[PDB]
Amino acid sequence: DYKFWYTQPVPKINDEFNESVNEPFISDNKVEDVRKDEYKLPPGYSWYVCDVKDEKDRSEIYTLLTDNYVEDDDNIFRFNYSAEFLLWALTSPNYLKTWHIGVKYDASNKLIGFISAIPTDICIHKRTIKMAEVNFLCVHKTLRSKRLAPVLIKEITRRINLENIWQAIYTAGVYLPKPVSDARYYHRSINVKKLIEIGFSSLNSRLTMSRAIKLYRVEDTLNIKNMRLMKKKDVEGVHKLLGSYLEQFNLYAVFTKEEIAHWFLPIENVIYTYVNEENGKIKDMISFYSLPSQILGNDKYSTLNAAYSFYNVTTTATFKQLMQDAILLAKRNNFDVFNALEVMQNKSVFEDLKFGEGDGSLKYYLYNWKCASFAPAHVGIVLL
Ligand SMILES: CCCCCCCCCCCCCC(=O)SCCNC(=O)CCNC(=O)[C@H](O)C(C)(C)COP(=O)(O)OP(=O)(O)OC[C@H]1O[C@@H](n2cnc3c(N)ncnc32)[C@H](O)[C@@H]1OP(=O)(O)O
Ligand SMILES: Cc1nn(C)c(C)c1CCOc1cc(F)ccc1-c1ccc2n[nH]c(CN(C)C)c2c1
Ligand SMILES: [Cl-]
Ligand SMILES: [Mg+2]
Repeated sequence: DYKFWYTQPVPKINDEFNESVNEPFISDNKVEDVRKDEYKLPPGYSWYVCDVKDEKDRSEIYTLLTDNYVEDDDNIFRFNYSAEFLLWALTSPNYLKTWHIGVKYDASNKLIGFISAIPTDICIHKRTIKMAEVNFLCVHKTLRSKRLAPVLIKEITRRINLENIWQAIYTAGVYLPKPVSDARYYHRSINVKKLIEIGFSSLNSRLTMSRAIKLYRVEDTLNIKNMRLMKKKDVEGVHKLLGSYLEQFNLYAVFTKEEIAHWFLPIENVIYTYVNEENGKIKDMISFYSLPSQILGNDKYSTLNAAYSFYNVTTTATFKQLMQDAILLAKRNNFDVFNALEVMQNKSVFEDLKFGEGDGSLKYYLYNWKCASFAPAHVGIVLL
């Protein structure tokens, strides 16, 4: 029924717009009219403004997500974003602390719910709009299906609207009204044996354990020999290479130089960016972020270490050669699996690089924006 979502400025399930339509559902909004009162929570619960730069507040959000965030549909895995990752994801340029919103249970003083947004310029069908990127919506497992999530959504919407921002971008694995695009994810095994042992990958009469290990073996030599960790000096070149590449897509962030520095400069166990510099110019880049999943109820292993493809651009090799190098660099950094969506040019390399199709898809959404939907090869953004 989508009783909440149908009250919002998003498409109805049967809405379909042609390419001539690219505009808000509701225009001419006024900051002066935005509600100044916080949304009401159930008795015994309070809003809390989280300071993600404070280790202890950050640790509280970490605990909440570690125990209560996204699981696969089979409840095999739960994402385990690290505390340092959450710091990086939430403190990008021009972030607002007041868009990092917790809910505590007053009697215990414990965080039981969270939602966040960061500001970003988003180009949708060639029009650039200031938007909020919404992420990390979480309600404690003990409080599910009590209609807390709409309260968190309405509260962050209000706080974003105070900043004269009337559009947002968000992704989720669940189907809601109504995706602008839908991208399946794919997985390239690196540590075959571990993936077999936790039930992620499978063997058969033909594909024995030794044969599976041989199938996924990689040569420890880069196609692009000088591919190296990104440094501060490379910010301008990455901004140029990536900024120009992303313009071909129907949906992408318009990164400033400060944003390139934030989103790409390497942080161990968070974000890995490699570049190929020729003549002091950056001609190729690979990036992937670290997102482990807790393995629920495996005796031997507690964590699946997974690298997630982020942004990859080549001008001196084929895309297949570049992504082969990305897999090698993820292997060199101890990742068990390399995960990618069928966005950008990714799908074209999946068969040849031995990726397997996963069990689901990630849906991309816009809030308060009507436009034509499109195939995921036309998506040029990755949300964390
Ligand atoms: C201009 C600025 C605008 C800013 C805002 C832009 C919009 C941002 C939107 C948020 C983007 C988040 C991006 C991410 O972080 S995606 C990751 C979301 N997090 C998880 O999956 C973590 C594990 N699950 C949970 O913590 C809870 O199940 C959550 C909190 C997800 C729902 O709690 P609960 O299960 O206890 O349910 P309820 O009774 O309170 O609420 C039921 C209502 O909630 C709607 N629902 C359920 N899941 C989602 C979902 N993932 N996006 C949007 N809506 C969702 C659902 O359709 C129903 O509405 P309707 O079907 O009756 O209509
Ligand atoms: C492994 C694994 N562990 N878990 C917990 C899942 C869902 C998987 C399957 C692989 O999932 C993926 C694989 C990819 F290559 C890319 C994305 C996902 C994925 C799926 C569902 C999600 N819901 N919320 C987010 C977070 N963010 C984008 C809003 C999700 C991210
Ligand atoms: Cl209301
Ligand atoms: Mg609830």
